[PDB]
Amino acid sequence: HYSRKPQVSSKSAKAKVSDLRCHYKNTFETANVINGMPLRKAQQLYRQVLAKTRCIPFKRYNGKIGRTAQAKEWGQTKGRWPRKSVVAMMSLLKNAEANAIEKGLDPNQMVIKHVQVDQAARMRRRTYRAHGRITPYMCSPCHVQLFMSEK
Amino acid sequence: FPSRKDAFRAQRKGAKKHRPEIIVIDLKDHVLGRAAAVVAKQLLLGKKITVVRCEQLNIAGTEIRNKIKYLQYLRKRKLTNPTKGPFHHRAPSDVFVRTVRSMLPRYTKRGMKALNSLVAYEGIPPNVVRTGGRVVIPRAQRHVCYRSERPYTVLGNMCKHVGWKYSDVVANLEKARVEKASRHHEKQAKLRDAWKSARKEALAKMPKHNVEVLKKFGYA
Amino acid sequence: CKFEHPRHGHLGFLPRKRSRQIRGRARAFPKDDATQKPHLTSFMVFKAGMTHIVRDVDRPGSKVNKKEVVEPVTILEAPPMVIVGIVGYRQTPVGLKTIGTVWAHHTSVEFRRRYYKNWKQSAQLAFSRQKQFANTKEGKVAEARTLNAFAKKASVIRVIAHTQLRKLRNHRVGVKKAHVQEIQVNGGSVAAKIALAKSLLEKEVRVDSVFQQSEACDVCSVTKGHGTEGVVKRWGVACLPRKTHRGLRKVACIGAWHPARVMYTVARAGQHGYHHRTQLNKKIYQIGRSVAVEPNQATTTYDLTAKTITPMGGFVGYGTVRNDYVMLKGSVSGPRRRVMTLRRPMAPQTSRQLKEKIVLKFIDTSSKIGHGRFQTKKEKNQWFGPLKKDRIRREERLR
Amino acid sequence: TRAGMKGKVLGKEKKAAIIDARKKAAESRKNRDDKRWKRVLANMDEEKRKKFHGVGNTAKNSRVRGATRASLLKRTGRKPDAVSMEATIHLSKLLKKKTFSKRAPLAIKRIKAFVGRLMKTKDNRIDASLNTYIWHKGVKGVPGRVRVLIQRKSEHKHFYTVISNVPVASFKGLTTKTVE
RNA sequence: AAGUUUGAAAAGCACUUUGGAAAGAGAGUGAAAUAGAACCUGAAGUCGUGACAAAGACAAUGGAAGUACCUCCAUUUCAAC
RNA sequence: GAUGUGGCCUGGAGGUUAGGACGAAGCUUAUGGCGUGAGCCUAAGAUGGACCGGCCUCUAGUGCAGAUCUUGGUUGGCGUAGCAAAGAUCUAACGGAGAUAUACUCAACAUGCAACGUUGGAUACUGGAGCGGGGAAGGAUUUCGUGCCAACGGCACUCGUA
RNA sequence: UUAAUGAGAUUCCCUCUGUCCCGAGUUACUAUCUAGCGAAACGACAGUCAAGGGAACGGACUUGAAGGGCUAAGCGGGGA
RNA sequence: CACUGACAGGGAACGUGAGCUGGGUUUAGACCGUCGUGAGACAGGUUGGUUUUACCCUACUUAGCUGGAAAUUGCGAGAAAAAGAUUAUCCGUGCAAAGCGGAGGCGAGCGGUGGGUAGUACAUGGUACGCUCAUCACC
Ligand SMILES: [K+]
Ligand SMILES: [Mg+2]
Ligand SMILES: [Mg+2]
Ligand SMILES: [Mg+2]
Ligand SMILES: [Mg+2]
Ligand SMILES: [Mg+2]
Ligand SMILES: [Mg+2]
Ligand SMILES: [Mg+2]
Ligand SMILES: [Mg+2]
Ligand SMILES: [Mg+2]
Ligand SMILES: [Mg+2]
Ligand SMILES: [Mg+2]
Ligand SMILES: [Mg+2]
Ligand SMILES: [Mg+2]
Ligand SMILES: [Mg+2]
Ligand SMILES: [Mg+2]
Ligand SMILES: [Mg+2]
Ligand SMILES: [Mg+2]
Ligand SMILES: [Mg+2]
Ligand SMILES: [Mg+2]
Ligand SMILES: [Mg+2]
Ligand SMILES: [Mg+2]
Ligand SMILES: [Mg+2]
Ligand SMILES: [Mg+2]
Ligand SMILES: [Mg+2]
Ligand code: NA
Ligand code: NA
Ligand code: NA
Ligand code: NA
Ligand code: NA
Repeated sequence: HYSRKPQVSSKSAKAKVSDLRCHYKNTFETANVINGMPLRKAQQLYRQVLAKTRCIPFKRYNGKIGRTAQAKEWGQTKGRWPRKSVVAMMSLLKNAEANAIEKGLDPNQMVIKHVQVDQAARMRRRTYRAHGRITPYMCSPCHVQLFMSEK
Repeated sequence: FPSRKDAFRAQRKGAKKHRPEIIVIDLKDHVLGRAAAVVAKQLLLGKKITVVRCEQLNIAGTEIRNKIKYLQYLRKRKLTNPTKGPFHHRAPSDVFVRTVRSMLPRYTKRGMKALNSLVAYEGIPPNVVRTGGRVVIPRAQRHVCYRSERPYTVLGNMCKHVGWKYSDVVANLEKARVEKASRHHEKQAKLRDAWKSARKEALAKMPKHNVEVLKKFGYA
Repeated sequence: CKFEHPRHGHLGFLPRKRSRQIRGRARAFPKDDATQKPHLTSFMVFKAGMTHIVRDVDRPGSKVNKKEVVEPVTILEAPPMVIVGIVGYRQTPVGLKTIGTVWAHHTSVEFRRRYYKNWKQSAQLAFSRQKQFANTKEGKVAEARTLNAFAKKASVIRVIAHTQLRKLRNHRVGVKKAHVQEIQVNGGSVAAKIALAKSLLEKEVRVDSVFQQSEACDVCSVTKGHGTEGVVKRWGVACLPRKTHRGLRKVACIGAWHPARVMYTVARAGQHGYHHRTQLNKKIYQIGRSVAVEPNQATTTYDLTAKTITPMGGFVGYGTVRNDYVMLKGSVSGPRRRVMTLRRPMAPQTSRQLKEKIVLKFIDTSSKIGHGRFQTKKEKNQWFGPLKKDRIRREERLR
Repeated sequence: TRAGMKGKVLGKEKKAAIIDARKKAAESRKNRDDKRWKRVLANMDEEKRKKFHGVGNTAKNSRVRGATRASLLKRTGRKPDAVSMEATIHLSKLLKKKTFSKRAPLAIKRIKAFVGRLMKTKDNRIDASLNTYIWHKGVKGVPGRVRVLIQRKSEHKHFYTVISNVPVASFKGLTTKTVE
């Protein structure tokens, strides 16, 4: 169901969300940064992004965005604070933690090992342009899948 | 300046202090273009070459002819942005490096390796002085290349008139080098003389048939 | 075939980029004359503000000869510097290389904070191993060898000097880490330079030991910054007519068709200000002593009123001049509070103007807030007399 | 902070020991200089003694030359969970040249930020009296000064502040006070 | 415009678990849920991810000859051969 | 430009030979072999689920890279341009999943942000040629109550002419 | 030829002024940075120059000279 | 006409319109003269007559981050360095001289940091200095 597999499935917990209705590019950036992190470290990072003391590094979906000093810890100059993607990913991580607890695993030891964000099917709206033109106004939702493994 | 990894690995390996096979050329009274051509061909053949005393290279013609040539070269510059334009180097060793570079396929990796095998100095710096006997290029020497009635220029004088500001430094350093080397040569005259007399007496001490063998091959 | 005028701006001050440093740094020192006595060539100061003076002019042939003139001046606070090191330079065919550094046995906390971003929360280990080593016999031998190398190979000797921000007890200069600069020793033989420098070690140098009153100096400083600026302010190009579609404050033509690219000589918007400048031939009008030693700083032989160099209400945004100071004629690049370097002049000092002996008759100390009309607080007191609040204060005093 | 100064890394004891070590070093310097300057001043002559101004902490209305002002501060300890203070805020210094239609909402935000920094609280509630006072001359006529009553309380433990207006006839001579 | 063309049967996913919900993780049905509902097959193009190859700036692609490393490929040989 | 080819290829027909649930067609390929080439054939699918190959002859709507080609889908630009006329909201309480949402250390700040509807209060605007109260034309349930927030109300919603 | 009338065309004078000499300072809304939302045009392939030839003005070709990679804000020389 | 030292001549797609401006030229309205039977014409006069788009690449201007000499790799070793049991096996000086001067432990030396005390110096709160006890190192 996932593009990869945990090395040990008895010591892993999975979670995914489909047609998320967050921006795909922002969610890509937000989810990719936690890929190899401990679960608690990732949750603290998201909580601090909501407090705007740390930022999400924006790599590959950063065309003409602002520069910030908070991107330096990631080796970048460009970063943002996408609260909608962040809260969606916090919900996803809570689900992963719940799956781990049900399996009898300690969430304090789980390490995120796999994060994949994909472009879901787009929803169509329209916008009205000068000289009686109608031009598309699309929404770009995303799929997210992840699993984490006990260290 | 080696990295700490390089020094640590050499320390682990137990290898000795290494020096590649390097030819040192004394370019004093050498024709600029001919020496450049010979050196370039040897660099494409894989040789590692250090040239010293580039300030005493020669060009045929009066100094003014060649200074005007340099000034003509100097006015070539990218008008819309002189940074990234042709970079005009005034130092004589830089001039020789450029002359050799124009005689190489500089826009290939092979030509770049060849150019990076060449080290050019003005005078003879202390790290080169004691590395071994320096060489000349006979087919590129002034005394066989120029008819001596013709005027010629010394590269360092032209360079200092077109912007090189290290002429006096190199002059004073070369004077000090020659004075130190001549003191070190006048001393050790007794050692050389002792070895000469030792060979002369060895002749009277060795077996006779060996002496005759030396005689027939021109060594005794 | 057109009407002609000169280009806008000086292509020799390119690029108009932000300066690498905030401090003014001399890029060259005066030509070293071995016939003169060994002497220092530079000093770091802090710009406090400006005022104006009256003096009589000694310039025969001028229409102002033996006549009073008023000159704006700049006041720069000059607390003494501390010499902490000696560096020697040897000349090579690729330029000067430093031979080594001889550090002082003891350094100030202010000098050592310059090696830290957060000194107060650091371990504060700077120069500790150096102290423990240099104190010994192997360290004494290493210092002797470095000094002998200076004697043998050096053509240039400079001292490492730093400022004293504790003595510059300024509330708006927030920096506490000392400013550090190399000061070149000119005059004498190299051995004499080394002897002067060795005597200077761990000692304080006052600005009056480097400069004399009626001389001129060059000033190395960085200009006030303005961020991004358009071509009108940044380059002085003309504004376009009111009728211009899409904007007036710009260069109409940034290039001919060929070359089919934009040249470096065309005015563009960008950084303006915060550039380093060297500003030669600033006449020293006064080298004052600190107010705690001589409080009659602005008193002259023609104005007997006891006053300090500080204007009524203080220098705006700066405060009180508490230390030695330098009065420079005219203006210098950069804002108040900025550290600057005074360098011994590089241009020839043989003109009548540059040799003129300066005698001040009046130094304005009126308020720099709002059309100051009182030289002293006593003058204002004798204009107004008893005010209501003074009467209330005395009423409280009597009870 | 850096790793060697982190609370969770050193622990209480080592953090306290390092802190006391730095303090005792500064204190040793201060006492040595105190004794040295006192005796050097004592064995000096009247001309020089007056020449030296307030070096050995002799002049009135001066700081203590020996140490910092914050090192002389008596640290009473933990402030209680519930605490009340009255303070003037100089609003006009914060609202200078602000867009006229934004002045009153900006004043509300600046007051919240001021109190939140003072009390280490993010939940800072505006009482009706203070909002009414701030807005009582329309959006652009915010008073230059306001006297506020700050009441921190608790309900982990959650801290919040209630900020209410203190009507005053004059602002002259009012400093920050603690109210029980 | 638009085949409802899931599957042989709806057997159309009880029940647990966390989530406000949508759903997720389990468990079940089924020969097969990469057969889970406008669901057979599921291409190209584009995108994500993991592993690897490296790589200055010669726009990239391309030709010809080698070489380094790989090779879920083919074929041959393995003793009087 | 002409012509030849027991030359290649595709959908059907008359024949003749085979294959397929022990897996047909289709689809995937660092998947090899064969052919000068058009292409053919094998292997492997950790693909698929029911038809179909070879050979002779017959037959045709029989071979694509481009026509500002037709239809569908995708795509860089791009999280970019921008969402700036009509002045404007603030505060508490309540409601709400929409929070005061935390690994260890940690008193609270520096680790759950931002946003809602109602009532009260404050502030402002419309300024009677009115974002007032009623009619024609046009529209036709948009009216009302309760509920609910998938989509829609180019931001948001607990709200709505949904 | 014509008084009166004219968002008709023209010249001069008084007044007046940032039209100009010659620019400077301030405001609102933008741009700019953030949250949410999110297009289009255009798009052979791509983009550093000099000269040379060449369909007689090259990003590609010949010979030289430059060129470390990635980015934010602008800008209108070129992309005939 | 006037100032001035002088008011030289040219090129850059007759440089430069996504830089402007739009007076001229060059659509449609209209008047005149001449021409034409006429519709209409004029190389003649006259008046009125939409100036669009940059967010891409490069160039230029400023503004950030960052690898890298085998220009990312090789382990592929070159110092504008020293001068020796082959840089090992001491330090200074001197010409790459002649020589010349220092160089199991305890204790000692030399110092770095803390106590006591004593002037003094420096711009005068903060460092250095003499004597003694402590520790620390190196020898
Ligand atoms: K945004
Ligand atoms: Mg933008
Ligand atoms: Mg519209
Ligand atoms: Mg319309
Ligand atoms: Mg030049
Ligand atoms: Mg400023
Ligand atoms: Mg216009
Ligand atoms: Mg043909
Ligand atoms: Mg058919
Ligand atoms: Mg057809
Ligand atoms: Mg074709
Ligand atoms: Mg935008
Ligand atoms: Mg109103
Ligand atoms: Mg109405
Ligand atoms: Mg919406
Ligand atoms: Mg009219
Ligand atoms: Mg009219
Ligand atoms: Mg103007
Ligand atoms: Mg913009
Ligand atoms: Mg060209
Ligand atoms: Mg082209
Ligand atoms: Mg352009
Ligand atoms: Mg135009
Ligand atoms: Mg225009
Ligand atoms: Mg009109
Ligand atoms: Na089963
Ligand atoms: Na096709
Ligand atoms: Na906006
Ligand atoms: Na750009
Ligand atoms: Na007629």
